[PDB]
Amino acid sequence: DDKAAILELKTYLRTMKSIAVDFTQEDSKGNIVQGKLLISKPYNFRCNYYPPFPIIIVGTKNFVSMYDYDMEQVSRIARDENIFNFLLEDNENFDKDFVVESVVNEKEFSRINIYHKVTERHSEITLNKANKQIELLKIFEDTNVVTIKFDNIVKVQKFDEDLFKLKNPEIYGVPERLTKSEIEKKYVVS
Ligand SMILES: [Cl-]
Ligand SMILES: [Cl-]
Repeated sequence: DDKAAILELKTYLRTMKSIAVDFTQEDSKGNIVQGKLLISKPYNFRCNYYPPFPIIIVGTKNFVSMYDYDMEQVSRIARDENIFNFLLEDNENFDKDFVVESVVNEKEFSRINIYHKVTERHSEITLNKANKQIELLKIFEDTNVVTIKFDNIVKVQKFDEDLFKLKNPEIYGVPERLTKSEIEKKYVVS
């Protein structure tokens, strides 16, 4: 078995603890959106879609929530409806949580098909072997495929803590809306 794929995949999970990613997201429903994804393992992440895509997703150890500016709505995201679940996975937990369905290797790219043992959600991961980075992530939700393209990955040395907070808008008001430049102003690169 091409077990090296898990090794490479595991390596990424161990070394990408604190990153910011410029990404493009495409779906079967026609949406195309760009955004900034901040990951601060063990549990914290912020998916900051750029305008006009009115959604911010903030995940912490206690909660994973979504805010829709257009709907003025706060929601909670089930692990089965979290497309960023693999990126938070600890390597030690990989074998407990995922099973590799298949591996395909072409030139510098390696495509790994995996499935979550609990949520049974299938996903496809593209690995760039030259720089050992994830380039494409595909999530299969019944009749919809969500594709996340990793346009740029940078390591972060310190995050503004409030980037991983989503305060009750009913009490503390609407969360700050951040553009690409605005969000880059609130964390320090390595
Ligand atoms: Cl998953
Ligand atoms: Cl979405």
